[PDB]
Amino acid sequence: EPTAEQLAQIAAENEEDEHSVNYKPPAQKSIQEIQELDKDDESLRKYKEALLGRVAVSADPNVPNVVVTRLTLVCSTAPGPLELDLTGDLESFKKQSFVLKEGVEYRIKISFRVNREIVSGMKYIQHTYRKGVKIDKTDYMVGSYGPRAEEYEFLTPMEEAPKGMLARGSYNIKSRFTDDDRTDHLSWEWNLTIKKEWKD
Amino acid sequence: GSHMQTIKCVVVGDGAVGKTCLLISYTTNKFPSEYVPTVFDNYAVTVMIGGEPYTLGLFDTAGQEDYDRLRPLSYPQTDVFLVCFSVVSPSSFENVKEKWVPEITHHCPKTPFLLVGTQIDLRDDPSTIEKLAKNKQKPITPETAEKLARDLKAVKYVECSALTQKGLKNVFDEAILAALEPPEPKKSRRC
Ligand SMILES: Nc1nc2c(ncn2[C@@H]2O[C@H](COP(=O)(O)OP(=O)(O)O)[C@@H](O)[C@H]2O)c(=O)[nH]1
Ligand SMILES: *C/C=C(\C)CC/C=C(\C)CC/C=C(\C)CCC=C(C)C
Ligand SMILES: [Mg+2]
Ligand SMILES: [Mg+2]
Repeated sequence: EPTAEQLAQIAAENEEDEHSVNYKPPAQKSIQEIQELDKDDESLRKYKEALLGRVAVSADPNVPNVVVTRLTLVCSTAPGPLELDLTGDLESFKKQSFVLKEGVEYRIKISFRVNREIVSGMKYIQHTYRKGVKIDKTDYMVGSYGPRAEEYEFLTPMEEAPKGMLARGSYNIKSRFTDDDRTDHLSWEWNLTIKKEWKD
Repeated sequence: GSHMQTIKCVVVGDGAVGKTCLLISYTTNKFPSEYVPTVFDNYAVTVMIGGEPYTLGLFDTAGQEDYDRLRPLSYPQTDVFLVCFSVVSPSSFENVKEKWVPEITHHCPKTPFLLVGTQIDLRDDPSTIEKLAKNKQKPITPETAEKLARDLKAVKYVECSALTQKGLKNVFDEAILAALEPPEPKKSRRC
C-alpha cells in the first residue's frame, strides 16, 4: 500500500515558519532614475557602475524584463540530463514522466535573463501536490539582479530526496517566478515521479 | 595544496554609521583624516586565519532609502554580512531590527551575519554623551547588544572603533570564521 489520505499529516511543515518582522518592498525606482540621483558623487557613480555594468540594451517591445530560459537538475548520480525549456510551449510538461531517484542529494540550476530594469528580490516558489493535496510549500530566493546580455545561472542549496519506502508516488508540481513587486514573470505546472531506481 | 577560498563580506547599516571608515581603516590602517568617500570601492585582501590563506572581498553599501533597490544587487553570493550601528546613536541601533536584519535575511536566507558596534571611543566622550543623556538616551553596552544579537540570531556581536582601531582586525577575523561555519540544513523534506 503506497499512499492513503495521511497526506494531510505530512503538512508537519507548511506555514508557521513566517514569524518575522516583514521586509518592506523597495520603491519602484528605475535605472535611469538611479543613474541621475547623485551624479555629483564620484564614489557613488563607481558604485552604480560596478553593480549596473554599462550599456547593451536590445529588444524593448516584444521582450519583457525577465525571461527564464530553463531549470536544470544538477545531480552527479543522475545518468540522464533533467531540464525544462521554459520557452514557448509549457503544456508539454503536463504529460511528462520526470523520474528522480529517492534519497539522492541534489540542487536546482535556475537560468534566467534580465533585459531592461532591475528585478528586486526574485524568488522561485514551488508547490508539491500528491493526489491534489498541497503537501509542501518552498521558497528559493534568487535575489535582485541587473540587466545584461549574458544570462545568469543561480543554484539552490543541496537538498535530499525523500525515501520511497512510503511516498514514492507521482506528484503534480505548480511553480512560478515572482518578486518583491508581485510581478508574475512565469507560471507553469509539471509532473514528477519518485522511484527506487534511476530510470527503472 | 588546496585552492584559495574567497570570502565575500558585505557591510550594511544606516548612513554615517561608519561602514566606510571602518573599511579604509582596516585596509590601510590609517583612519580617514580629511577625505571620506560615500562608498569604499570593492576590494580584496589575503587574510591569514588558522594557518590558511583567504581572499577577503570587502563590500561597502549605500544605506539610503534612495538605494533600497540598488543595494541588494551586491547581496547574491555573499558569505557574511556585517550589520553595523554606532554606539552613540540609538537611531541606527533601532534601525538594525527594523530595516537591516530583515533586508538581509530576506535576500540571503541561510547567510550568517554579525552586529557591529562602530565608534566605541565615543562610549566615553564629552560632546557626544552631552546630547545623549539629555534626550533620554544613553550609550549601548556589549550586554545590551548581545541580547539583540542572540534575539536576531546573529553569529555574534563585536564592536570596534575605526578611530582607535580597537577590535577592528578582530571584526574581520570573526567575519571570516563566521563565514567558514557550515550551513546546517534544517530543511528536512522527508517525513
Ligand atoms: N570619532 C569618530 N568618528 C568616526 C569614526 N568613524 C567614522 N567617523 C566619522 O563619522 C562620519 C560618518 O562615518 P562614515 O564611515 O562615512 O559612515 P557611513 O555612511 O556608514 O559610511 C564621518 O564624519 C567620519 O569621520 C570613529 O571611529 N570615530
Ligand atoms: C514528506 C514529503 C514527501 C513525502 C514528498 C514531497 C516531494 C518533494 C518535496 C519533491 C521536490 C521535487 C523537486 C524540488 C523537483 C526538482 C526537479 C527538477 C528541478 C527537474
Ligand atoms: Mg578548486
Ligand atoms: Mg559609506
